[PDB]
Amino acid sequence: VVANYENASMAADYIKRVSNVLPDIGIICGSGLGKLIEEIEERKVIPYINIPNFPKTTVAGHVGNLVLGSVGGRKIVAMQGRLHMYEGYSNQEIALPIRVMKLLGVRVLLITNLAGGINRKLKSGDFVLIKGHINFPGLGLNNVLVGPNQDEFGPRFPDLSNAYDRLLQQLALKIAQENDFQDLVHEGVYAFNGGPTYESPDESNMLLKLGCDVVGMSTVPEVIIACHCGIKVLAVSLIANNSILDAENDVSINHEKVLAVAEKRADLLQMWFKEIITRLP
Amino acid sequence: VVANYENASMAADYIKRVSNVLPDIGIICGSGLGKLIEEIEERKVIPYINIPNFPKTTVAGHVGNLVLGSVGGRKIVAMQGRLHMYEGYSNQEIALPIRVMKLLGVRVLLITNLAGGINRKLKSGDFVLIKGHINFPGLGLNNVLVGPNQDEFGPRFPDLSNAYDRLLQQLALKIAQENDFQDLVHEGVYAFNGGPTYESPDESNMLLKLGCDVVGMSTVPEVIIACHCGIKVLAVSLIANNSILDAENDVSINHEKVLAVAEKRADLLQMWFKEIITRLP
Amino acid sequence: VVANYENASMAADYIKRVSNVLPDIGIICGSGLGKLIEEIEERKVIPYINIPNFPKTTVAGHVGNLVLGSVGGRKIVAMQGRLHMYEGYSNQEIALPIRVMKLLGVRVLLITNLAGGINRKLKSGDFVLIKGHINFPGLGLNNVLVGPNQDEFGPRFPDLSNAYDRLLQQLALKIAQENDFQDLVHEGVYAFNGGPTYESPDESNMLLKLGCDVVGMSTVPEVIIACHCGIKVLAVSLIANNSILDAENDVSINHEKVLAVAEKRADLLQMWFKEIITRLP
Ligand SMILES: N#Cc1c(F)cccc1NCCc1ccccn1
Ligand SMILES: N#Cc1c(F)cccc1NCCc1ccccn1
Ligand SMILES: N#Cc1c(F)cccc1NCCc1ccccn1
Repeated sequence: VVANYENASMAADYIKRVSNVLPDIGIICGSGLGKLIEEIEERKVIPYINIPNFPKTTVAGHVGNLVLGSVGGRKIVAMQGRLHMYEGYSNQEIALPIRVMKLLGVRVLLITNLAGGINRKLKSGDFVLIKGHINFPGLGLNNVLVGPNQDEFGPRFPDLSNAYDRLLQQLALKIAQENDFQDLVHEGVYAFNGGPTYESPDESNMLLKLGCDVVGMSTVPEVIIACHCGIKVLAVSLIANNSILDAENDVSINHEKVLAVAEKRADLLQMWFKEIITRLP
Repeated sequence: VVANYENASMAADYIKRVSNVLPDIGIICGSGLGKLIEEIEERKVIPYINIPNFPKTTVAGHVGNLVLGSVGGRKIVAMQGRLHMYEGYSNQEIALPIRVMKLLGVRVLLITNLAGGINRKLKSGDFVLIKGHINFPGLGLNNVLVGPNQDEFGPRFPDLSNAYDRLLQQLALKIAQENDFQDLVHEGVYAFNGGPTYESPDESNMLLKLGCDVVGMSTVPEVIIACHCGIKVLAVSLIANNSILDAENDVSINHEKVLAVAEKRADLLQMWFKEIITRLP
Repeated sequence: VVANYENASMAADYIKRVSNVLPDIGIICGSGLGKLIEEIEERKVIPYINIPNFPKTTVAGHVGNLVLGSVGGRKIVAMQGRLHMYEGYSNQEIALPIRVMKLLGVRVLLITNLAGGINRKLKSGDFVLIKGHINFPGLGLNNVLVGPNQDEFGPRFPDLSNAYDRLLQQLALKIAQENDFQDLVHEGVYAFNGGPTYESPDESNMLLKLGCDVVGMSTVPEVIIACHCGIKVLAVSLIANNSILDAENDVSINHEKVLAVAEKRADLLQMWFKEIITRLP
């Protein structure tokens, strides 16, 4: 199924009938970082498998729902169970849910992820406001927009200079200052490692030379689809570890250690993003 | 359809019957840079859609013709409507038209493109003679030659050391000196960004570190197919902007600004390439 | 055919019945470096085409056998005719033979390849013990593990920090010292160029900046599948040429020159690896 205007419209039609919610904010949460979705008020849970033209996700399994409702007086739509390109989903399968968000009315997309730290200033448990990216799949002919252009959503050749909204970064930092956790909050450049292997120690060292501050396996495909169709983005990484220090000390990593860091910061991130949603212009 | 010997031959058979032209020069022109094709003498226009085994191009639409005739006393064949890998064409679809050129008799291929400037010496409106390249798709398992080798055209493992002919670069510079526009003409290394998004500001900064002078979304796939089968290449970029200056000043870009630069230099480029064709050994 | 548990088991069943050999060492040899396979004792030769669920290799042609038997008192299984991703094989086709090795009992995989030298200390005819890698296809969304995870073999997110066993590197160097050819043996970082074109002179210069010591078109896909499923690896490159010196002097390369270097070192490499096999703990 192509992520075109007709097919995105059929999915939006079904959602509108079932939920009665008209959202203007969308959220996509990282692994272990989705507790906010369980606190949406007057919520409606829609399994992907029920929605016309949504991508098939039964080979990977696990949760896959769209959740609509209210947070802080604001109408939102959330993806519960994010789609990652290392699972083998096509460009069209990744893009269709973001384009349905656009047709539903979404004007701002908030995204979190887990990432490895490259910059020597970053420690486990820190947050990084993403201000730009290095897209190795895009340079290498695996950009999420390779294929015919869907003209109703955006232009053939997008400019990504302003993909990460500066005012949303400033609001996020302001709220961290108000609650006295600004000492945890950095800004930086995100490198997209297609995955699913963690980057190797020699790859981490290369990324340090090339000006990257953090590395992860998500987020950039969704940012590009959002920017193409005029949706503003805030993206925040939670740092699991410092890859460069771990290479110097020959320390390993595994998904369990990553999820332990997510549990340690889950409740603070939930409170932060509730306030960002409440305060969005 | 595979870009093999049998299928390229069937296309060449059809073309030979309809045109009666035996070309020894091929040309592929960048966007907004194709006016020379409309001045080919005693010309024959063949829609791709009419030619056996040519790739299907109706999803993208717009012009798609092969044009044969004479320039400066020389027999040429032109692609009007270039095929780009960011549109989703396969390796086989890109390679088949170049291999038909080879079977028709082409010994020299001339190519222009629009590109972003990285080297601090480059300004909007400058020309760069391409002397080498950095092929991010090729390093990343999206090289145009991935697949079985077509032995009748070339070897399994090509050497690209001499893909950009030195004597053709010297002729191009000589003719610019004769007409007193050598102040516009540089040489440099071309980075292939698969596209279709312009490279991000942090990607431009990375490319400066890695020794790239210009960046674009075309040309390298065709150069590799030509080099594989023994066709000599001259490739020239027209610089739309300096990506590094625009990042320092937070200036945006869009396809309209690119095409305005092409219109500004179209007539000079047409005159330059007519003389290069006339003067080729 | 997916490289899953059921399909790998059917292939292992067939092999077990025909060979009666239970191997605990696997070997994959580079081009022109396979003479050891012809000296396996009490050997059994099984054409890939006869084995259930093995990948189809008739478009490329040439030899394709699994060979089982004894070396130095140890039970081994060899791939005669390696599968390379530049030929167009899928992730699933590359992974299935390594996963059959795992089900047969393989605990250690030994690999050789031919490679270009980047580090200024490397000369034609030198050996490099691989201690880490830079995987441009993996960064760029062409990692061999993209797709659903096969949980019976390994985890969704592997750590490659220890993919190249340190004790096996130390054994290999010890045996070179015993036979007084340690002056030929270096260690270094391997860059994976997807291929099939040799990397360009400007790509070689980029790789020098990024900390790479050698460059080649194989090995990293097999290493990742082995590490995922708990098989220890030793990988050794034979250096064909120094790419940086050849760029400074405008010297070309071709597959014939590569194979001449392999013939020059074939007999020494055969003797080295026989002793490594004999001495493995
Ligand atoms: N890519 C990525 C990534 C990620 F997506 C989430 C968390 C950490 C990541 N890299 C860590 C690299 C590393 C490898 C081995 C030991 C220590 N560190
Ligand atoms: N890739 C490519 C490219 C091209 F193919 C043609 C013309 C310009 C290109 N990059 C410009 C990068 C850039 C982004 C945002 C603002 C200014 N500059
Ligand atoms: N990639 C790779 C590679 C290889 F797989 C085996 C042997 C040599 C390799 N590069 C040599 C680069 C080069 C290009 C032109 C002239 C001299 N040198």
